[PDB]
Parts: sequence; C-alpha cells; structure tokens
Amino acid sequence: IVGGTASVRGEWPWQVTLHTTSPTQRHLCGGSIIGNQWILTAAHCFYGVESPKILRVYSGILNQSEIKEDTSFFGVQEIIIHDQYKMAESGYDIALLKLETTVGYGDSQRPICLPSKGDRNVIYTDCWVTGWGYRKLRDKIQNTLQKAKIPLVTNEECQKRYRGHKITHKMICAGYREGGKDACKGDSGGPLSCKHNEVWHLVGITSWGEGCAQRERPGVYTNVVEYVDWILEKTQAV
Amino acid sequence: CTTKIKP
Ligand SMILES: COC(=O)Nc1ccc2c(c1)NC(=O)[C@H](C)CCC[C@H](NC(=O)c1ncn(-c3cccc(Cl)c3F)c1C)c1cc-2ccn1
Repeated sequence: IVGGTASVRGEWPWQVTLHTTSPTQRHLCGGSIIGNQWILTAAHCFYGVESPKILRVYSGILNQSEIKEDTSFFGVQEIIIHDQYKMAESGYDIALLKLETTVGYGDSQRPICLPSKGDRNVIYTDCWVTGWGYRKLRDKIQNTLQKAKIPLVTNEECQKRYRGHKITHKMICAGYREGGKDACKGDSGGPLSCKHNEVWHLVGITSWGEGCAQRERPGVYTNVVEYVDWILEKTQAV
Repeated sequence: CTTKIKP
C-alpha cells in the first residue's frame, strides 16, 4: 500500500495472507474469507503454481512476523480459477481457494459479505484497500497490514485514464486524481472493502494498474458484484 | 449476512 497507515489488530478480519512454500516460504498475495472453507483472491496470483500443496493461508494476522514454523495455517484443497481468465488486464481475475479445514469464526477471523444483486445500483463512499505490499514501486513486503481509503471512480472516468485498454463492467476502479494513496506490489488478490449501512462488502479484488499511486492512474479491481453467480456456482455446487 | 454461502 502507498500512503497508508498501520491497521489496528482485528480491523480487516476477512484479510488473509496467502503464502507459497516453493522454493522458500514467502507471502504471495492477499485474499478474503467469504465462507468457512472459501478464500476469494486474484487468478493472476497462481501464475506457475502447479499444485495447491505449496499454498498456506494465514488468517487473524496483523504482522508478517507472527508467521513462524509453529504458526497454524489453512491448507488448500483446491485452486479454482475462472475458466475465462487469460490475464489481469483482460479481466476474470478471480479465484477461489477451497480450504482443507474449516475456519473457526471469531473476532480475529471472520467473513466479509459479498455485494447483493440490488447493491449493483448503490454508490459506496467508504472504500478501503488493504495489504502487506510495497509502499513504493521498488520496495519490499511490509510487516504490518496497511490500509488506505480510496474513492471509487466511474468506468467512463477509468477508461479515459487507460488509453489502449478495455475497462469492462466486470472491472471497478479506484483512485485519487492526484494519486498518492493506492495498492502496490504484494497487495493483489486482497480486498477493496466498502462499508454501507454499517456493513462491510467485498466490492473488489486488487487486480492491476500502471505503477502505484500515480496521478490519473486509478487502481483496477475485479468487480465482485459481477461474479456473485460464479462464486455461488463454484461454492454451492450440489 | 445478505448473500449466503453454505457451511
Ligand atoms: C518476502 O515475500 C515477498 O517479498 N513476497 C513477494 C514480493 C513481491 C511480489 C510477490 C511476493 N507476489 C508475486 O510475485 C505474486 C505471484 C503476484 C504477482 C503480481 C503482483 N502484482 C501486484 O501486486 C500488483 N500489480 C499491479 N498492482 C496494482 C497497482 C496499483 C493499483 C492496483 Cl488496484 C493494483 F492492483 C498490484 C497491487 C506482484 C507481486 C510481487 C511482485 C510484483 N508483482
């Protein structure tokens, strides 16, 4: 995150750190708990990941330093990538991780609500991007979960800012016209959480952008509302 | 919660 502040423990209890084990253990991407055995993240996170066996999901974490060999995690049973996914910039940058065990809900780890079909119309004035990613384009993963409040931008406004790209209605953009506050390397897969009627909703999944926090370059997120049917399809299968 | 995912 660029231009953000340390989060307070228990602030984003749906936020997880998705780690890889091969070659060595390291943070890979962000993600969100949406069900007791379901993580919603970005499809681009699994580039070259040939097995879910190398994945570890850590919930209830503020500081990466809390993660050691003795730290409990959730193993990944299955990686479900949207079958229309080619790349982040073309969209369908959405993936589900089915966990081997059930997440026990509490004040440190709980699910974020998905946007409702009626919520396709609503505005959202309280949106926040979270993560352990870089604070500037060339940097390193941060120990403490950072947060930044970001204003939503119209698809029309986002399209002017991305000449040579196609900003679809399955994408949602966020950013300040002057930049300064944004997501950056290591935040992707993570949430864009918006509060509406005292309830937090997973409006977006951190997907792509040109650099980080640059002026007239909004962050591009997967518009979760447009994938509610697909999430229900893959998680509610008979 | 508004949208329900089976446990
Ligand atoms: C000790 O452990 C570590 O040091 N681990 C570590 C360090 C760096 C990275 C990493 C793991 N993850 C990956 O390599 C995985 C495979 C994901 C690959 C793509 C990912 N892209 C992004 O994060 C990324 N690409 C564009 N944006 C973007 C920019 C502005 C606004 C918005 Cl809305 C945007 F989404 C972001 C946040 C990315 C992540 C890293 C490097 C480069 N790119």
